[PDB]
Amino acid sequence: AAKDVKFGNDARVKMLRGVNVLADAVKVTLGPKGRNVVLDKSFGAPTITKDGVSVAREIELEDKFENMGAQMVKEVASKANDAAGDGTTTATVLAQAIITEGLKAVAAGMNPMDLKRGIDKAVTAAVEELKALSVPCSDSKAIAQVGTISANSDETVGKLIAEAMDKVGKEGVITVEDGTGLQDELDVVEGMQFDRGYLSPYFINKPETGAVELESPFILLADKKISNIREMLPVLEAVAKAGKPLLIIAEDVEGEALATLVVNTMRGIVKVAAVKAPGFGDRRKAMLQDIATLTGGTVISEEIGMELEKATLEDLGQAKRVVINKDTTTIIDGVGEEAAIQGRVAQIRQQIEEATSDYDREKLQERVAKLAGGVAVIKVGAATEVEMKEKKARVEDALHATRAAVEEGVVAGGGVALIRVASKLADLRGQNEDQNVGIKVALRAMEAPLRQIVLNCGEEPSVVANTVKGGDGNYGYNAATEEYGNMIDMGILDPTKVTRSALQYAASVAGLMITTECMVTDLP
Amino acid sequence: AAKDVKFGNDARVKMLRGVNVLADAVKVTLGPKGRNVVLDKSFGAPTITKDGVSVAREIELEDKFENMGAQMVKEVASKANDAAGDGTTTATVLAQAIITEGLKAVAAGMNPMDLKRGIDKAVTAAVEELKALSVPCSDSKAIAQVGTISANSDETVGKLIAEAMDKVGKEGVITVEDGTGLQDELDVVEGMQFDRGYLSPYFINKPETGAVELESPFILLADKKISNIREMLPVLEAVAKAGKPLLIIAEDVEGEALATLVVNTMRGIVKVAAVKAPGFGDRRKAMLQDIATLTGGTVISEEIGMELEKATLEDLGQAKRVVINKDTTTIIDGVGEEAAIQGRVAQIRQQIEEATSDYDREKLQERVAKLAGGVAVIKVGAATEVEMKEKKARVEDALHATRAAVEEGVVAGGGVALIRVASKLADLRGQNEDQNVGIKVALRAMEAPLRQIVLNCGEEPSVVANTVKGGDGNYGYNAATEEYGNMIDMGILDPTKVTRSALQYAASVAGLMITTECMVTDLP
Amino acid sequence: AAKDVKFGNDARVKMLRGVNVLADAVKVTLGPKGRNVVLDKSFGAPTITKDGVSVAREIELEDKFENMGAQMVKEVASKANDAAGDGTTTATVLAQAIITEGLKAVAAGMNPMDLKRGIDKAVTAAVEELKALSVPCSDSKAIAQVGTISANSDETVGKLIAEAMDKVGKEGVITVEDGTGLQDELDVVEGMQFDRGYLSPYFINKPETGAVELESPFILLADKKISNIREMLPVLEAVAKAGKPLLIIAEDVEGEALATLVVNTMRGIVKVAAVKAPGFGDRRKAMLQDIATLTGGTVISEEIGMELEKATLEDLGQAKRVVINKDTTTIIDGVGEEAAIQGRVAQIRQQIEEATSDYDREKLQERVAKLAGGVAVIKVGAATEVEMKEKKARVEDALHATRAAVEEGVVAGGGVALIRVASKLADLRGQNEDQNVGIKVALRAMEAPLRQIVLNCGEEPSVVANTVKGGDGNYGYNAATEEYGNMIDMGILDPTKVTRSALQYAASVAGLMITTECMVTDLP
Ligand SMILES: Nc1ncnc2c1ncn2[C@@H]1O[C@H](COP(=O)(O)OP(=O)(O)OP(=O)(O)O)[C@@H](O)[C@H]1O
Ligand SMILES: Nc1ncnc2c1ncn2[C@@H]1O[C@H](COP(=O)(O)OP(=O)(O)OP(=O)(O)O)[C@@H](O)[C@H]1O
Ligand SMILES: Nc1ncnc2c1ncn2[C@@H]1O[C@H](COP(=O)(O)OP(=O)(O)OP(=O)(O)O)[C@@H](O)[C@H]1O
Ligand SMILES: [K+]
Ligand SMILES: [K+]
Ligand SMILES: [K+]
Ligand SMILES: [Mg+2]
Ligand SMILES: [Mg+2]
Ligand SMILES: [Mg+2]
Repeated sequence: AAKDVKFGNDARVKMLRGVNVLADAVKVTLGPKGRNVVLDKSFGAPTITKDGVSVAREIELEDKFENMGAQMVKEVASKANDAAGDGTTTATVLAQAIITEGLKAVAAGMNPMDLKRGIDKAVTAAVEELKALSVPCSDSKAIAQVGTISANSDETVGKLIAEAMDKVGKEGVITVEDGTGLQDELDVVEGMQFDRGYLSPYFINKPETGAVELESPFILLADKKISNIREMLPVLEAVAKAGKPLLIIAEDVEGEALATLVVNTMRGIVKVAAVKAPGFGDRRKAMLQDIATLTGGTVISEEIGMELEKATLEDLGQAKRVVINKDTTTIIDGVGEEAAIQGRVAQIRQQIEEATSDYDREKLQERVAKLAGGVAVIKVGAATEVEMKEKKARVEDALHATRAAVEEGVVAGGGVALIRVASKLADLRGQNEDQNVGIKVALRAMEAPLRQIVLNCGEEPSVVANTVKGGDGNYGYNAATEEYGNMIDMGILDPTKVTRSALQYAASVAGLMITTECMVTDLP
Repeated sequence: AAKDVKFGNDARVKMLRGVNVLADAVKVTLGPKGRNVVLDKSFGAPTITKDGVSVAREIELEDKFENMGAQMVKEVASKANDAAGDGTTTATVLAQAIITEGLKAVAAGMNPMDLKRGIDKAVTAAVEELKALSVPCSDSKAIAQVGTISANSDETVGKLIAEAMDKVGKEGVITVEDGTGLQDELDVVEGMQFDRGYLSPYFINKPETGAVELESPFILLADKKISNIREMLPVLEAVAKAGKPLLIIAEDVEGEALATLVVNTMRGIVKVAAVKAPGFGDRRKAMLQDIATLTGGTVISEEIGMELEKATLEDLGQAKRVVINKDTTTIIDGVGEEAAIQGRVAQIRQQIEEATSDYDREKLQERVAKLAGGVAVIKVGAATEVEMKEKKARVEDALHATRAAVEEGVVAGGGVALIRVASKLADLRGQNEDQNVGIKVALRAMEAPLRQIVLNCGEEPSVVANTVKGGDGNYGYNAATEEYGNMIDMGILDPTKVTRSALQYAASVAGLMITTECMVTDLP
Repeated sequence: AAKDVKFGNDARVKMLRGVNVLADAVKVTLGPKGRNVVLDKSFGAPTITKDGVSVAREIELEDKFENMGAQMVKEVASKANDAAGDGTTTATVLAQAIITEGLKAVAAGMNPMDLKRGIDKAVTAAVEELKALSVPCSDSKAIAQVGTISANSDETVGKLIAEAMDKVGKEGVITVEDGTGLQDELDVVEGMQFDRGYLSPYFINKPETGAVELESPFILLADKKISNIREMLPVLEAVAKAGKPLLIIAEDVEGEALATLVVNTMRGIVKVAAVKAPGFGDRRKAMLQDIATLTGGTVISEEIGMELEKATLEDLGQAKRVVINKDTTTIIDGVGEEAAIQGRVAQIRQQIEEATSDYDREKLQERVAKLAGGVAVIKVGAATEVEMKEKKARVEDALHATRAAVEEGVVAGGGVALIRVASKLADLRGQNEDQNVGIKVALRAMEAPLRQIVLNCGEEPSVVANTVKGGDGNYGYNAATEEYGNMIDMGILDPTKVTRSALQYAASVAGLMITTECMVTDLP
């Protein structure tokens, strides 16, 4: 279609105005005294959120050039959310400050490319300084503090996330889901448990609980669908001779084979239960091999070479306990070699490193959590769905922040880390004066998060920023209590990964944005 | 016509928005780093001004409630200009700050009447504290500093005004008018000189200069129009017998009498000049009596009792020198009793105290300046008419500020005096908590002038305000040099009358404005 | 009415856009290769002009803020036209360059007041440097060159103006009026000649020419209206006894006195002519006294003291020749004392110095030209009225430029003088860096006239400006021939007053304009 074209100051002013609209919508949420934003939904009730990425995503402007600026700056929050799952508001505030100061420098006649180069150099040095300033976050107290800060000073969320991390260890997988009550609950499942119930309700050994309970049972892992009993007959004879129970994880058991297994279960000759193999094609075999390694057994398939008829007792896996319910099956203390389990876990880790998808890598992380460590589910407790959504967003932010803190350490919160980093970079210089001004605007923008936090408290950002800059180390401003002190001591910890990602993404987008001389958009 | 009626928060928000429009237009001019405002004129070129009263006068808003707020707050600048001729921008900034904080308090549910009472109490205490803090401004250096500060750091204007004040003394009258050259000129006329030229060009004793020059002449003061020579004949005979020149200040000389005076002037029998009596009905007699007192003579009139025929040499006044030009007549060193001159000056001062009009009181002040002291005219030098208007406005501001400083003393400039006064009133309390909040909002608004001055410099108002508050006495912030120091030492002096008037008028208007619950205006 | 208020960058951009509209309309006329502008007239034919003041006056913009900028910058051209009668386009180009560079500096964050101070300091130093660089323009060749350059390389206009200046001398008065033919004519009248014809056609001594010619006649100067012959009778008897002719310059001769003068003229007893006294009340007496001084006579009036009855031959004036036509009367070689004539001329010069009106001062300048020197009229020759208007404007520009060159000297034309002055001011510095930038923008704007002259030629302004700057002295660029050389040698002379006035007025308006932060205008 026909295009509206704007140049120089007018285009830059409109882009800055759109950026300011989005950033003003987002910055009101920053900090302990940050407020909430209501986002209208065409289908459903409005959403109340403190997450700056949601606010940024909902922002779209009528003016095409202002909307261009808003959409360009929305990428900062989107990338911060995709990478660190937190710091999106800080990223947006940083991007807005960089854009404002860089456009001021451009209006002063300096070369925008050199300003962008100076910003990039300052941010690279800043990332190095943040890495130097980061301290490890390994104790449960620090993890709880990080979760509490990320959950908007919600101590319960931080304590729950720290407890979940302790229960599931380093290799465990933690997810957040909706709850039914008003209180947040933590459900931790250890060892292996897959969402595959019994193939027949008649298998239930314990009627009062409706769950098959097998003590020290054999494990028959079949990678092929089973419909007849001829293939499985010798295994059943061997199991009955042994006298121990049997659990058959198969692709599908149905028809005559299921029926005769049921009759044999009541007749007491063999206490046998059958469950479906978890997963689907090209992934079900992986879980079957994982269960075989955990239980010290072997998978029966056409591709591997042997058939179910020739399966023996040594072929079958071994486990201390097995519990089957209507939906899930749990194998407790599988009798398998620890070295093989560790090797398979390392192989899955290597595939995760080779993985290029978030969903896939999460699936193999869950597989690792089943093989070693545990799986935790945090059920968010709330009275209404709007409160559920807000609290779940905060809990997800806290979970992401705790993971980032465990991975890359922690720094002083409340924008103090960026203050200290910018103070450490006062002597940084570029190739020319324009690059020096770019470095200076990056350093000044590094103070924007603390200033916005203070402004959201109703205090004077300049006075508090000067007081924090006059301090050293982890000295800073507790905005919740409006008091100065050591941010590590008061538990205001920011994940180093979150701060670094916010700075990097804001810098990239804003440095590209300050170099713009012409905008081309659709005519109104 | 039909009326739009608004209540409570909506009306107050619209009023505050209009106030903010006017105050934002006006505050950009505040301080040494204040900028200029262009005001469009329907007939003529646009006017560039730094005077906040002009900007406030030009402001009128489309929205009727916003316009109501703007018009109400315009009264602050108008009253400051009418009273002190300076501080209108400071008055407007103070009024805006009081309105903003008082509306914040009203939105918090406190009684607006009690807030207004607290504001009034705080401002009364503030005026008392300003009176206590004021130091006399009598030396020429302090007067020049006040004029320089009021003229936007124009040292030449301050020095010129100090020189004019020194030349014309305490009782002299100084006016400002347009000039012809590019430089500001000072024209000081001492003793008595009235804008009445000779009644005939033939009276000129000195053709090379075109001015009658009479050395030790007699003075004939006639309060009646003269057309014949019979009434004036014996006076002419006595003057010719004496041999000294004669100057006739009359209501009007014309016809035969003027002709025979002309012939006698060339014939050398009597060197006589005739001029019109300055002023008009009920005021010309006053100037005639003033000249009679100065020259030790008597006025001839029908009402007093004697006629011109019976006038003698003792009736005539005496002066050392008389110079008549085409437009003005000057009497130098009139031979009159000093005690009578002082008594007449005191009588005119008493009438000035009894006077209730600015134009009238200025007229008798000019009469006093003719009788004693001098009259100074400052011709503003500029290249163009727009520059002439701007510089003349600045020079008028400096003249008003110097007069106010002479009258009521000086305090630290740059909003420092209000800072110190507000600090001295921290313990002030009202009858109830709402009055205490009113006192607090008045004290906080007292910091608005310094904060706006700093903001106009591009610096951080909060940091500089805190630094100034941490100081004591005349410690403050030179915004021109952006350095801290003693404002009296650096010559940043504010007239105490100007600061007090700004505070009082802002307080009155803003305290009345924060009490408004309903607005009634015309429908759009 | 309701007001539209704009702030900062938006207001400044609109003001600059309006300034650019006016300056783009005006700059196309600059220089020898400047084109013409057509200005529409509501009543009458369109006007084709090269004068930048006319173009600036006709400019008015729909957008109120753009119109504000245009009206403000129009003052530069108006003031240059009022002061020097030339250089209005140069003044406008200078003002536009200063505004553009100063707004660039303001957008860079420097203090506009300090930029204005730096501009003013640079322009004061520039005026001093122009005074130093100026050389006197006294020879007829230089005057003709100045007139030719000012008349857009019209050699005939320059030669005619030089001839008029030579004929009327220093004290003569030159005016420009419409002609009847296609060629420019010069009519020079020496001695005294006033536009007052004979009071009766019967006075004509020479019927073939219709003009009274009196050889060595007496001069009777009467300041009163004459209607009877009794008052004038003894003068007539004395004149008839002497036998020489008589010319009566009177307020009015009519009725019986005129009739008997007519009869006596034909009867040959006395060859007498009567003319009306030139001028009106309070000015006719001045011309009568001038004629009396020139002819060595005395004016008869009631105020002076003597009557027409007592007038004698010695009272009457004397002249060598008198020529009366239907409209004008000329007195050739009046027999009067040279010292008295010089004294009266000096007195009129003193009144001119005391005069404060252009029309009045021109009237007394014409009186001086009648008393001493001569009066020249340049009748502009053109085929049509549009060509007449254009050529008359050019001739008026040339006359003003020649007067300015005679008064204050000449400098190198084509913007070279401003180039050299700016080069001489490279070391000039202000109090702070912002004042230094103001000085720099003034110096850069000093190159705008030459650059615009070159651009109007279709050449590269930057290359030619660099070449001229690389030269020294009067080296520069002849744009008419597009060749480099000595501008004085090629006759491209600019009056120093014109260049200085253009720079000063442009500087004042533009320095005030760059300090503007807010504009208030009427809503659309
Ligand atoms: N009590 C506190 N005192 C000072 N700063 C605090 C306090 N609590 C949290 N902060 C700071 O507030 C910031 C976190 O604010 P917030 O969670 O609103 O935004 P975010 O992390 O940038 O983004 P998101 O909207 O994605 O959660 C961090 O810089 C953190 O250090
Ligand atoms: N160099 C300076 N440093 C600090 N403050 C200064 C300086 N020069 C002037 N001021 C302050 O600026 C104020 C005067 O500013 P300005 O003249 O713009 O406004 P005003 O007096 O309120 O009103 P008006 O518009 O009627 O002149 C005073 O408070 C004065 O003390
Ligand atoms: N042949 C030439 N070569 C170079 N410069 C020239 C030449 N002739 C004239 N100029 C220059 O052109 C300028 C005069 O141009 P112009 O008459 O169009 O404008 P102006 O004097 O600024 O204003 P106005 O419109 O009032 O006449 C002067 O600077 C003069 O020196
Ligand atoms: K947030
Ligand atoms: K002001
Ligand atoms: K021109
Ligand atoms: Mg967060
Ligand atoms: Mg002032
Ligand atoms: Mg010209």
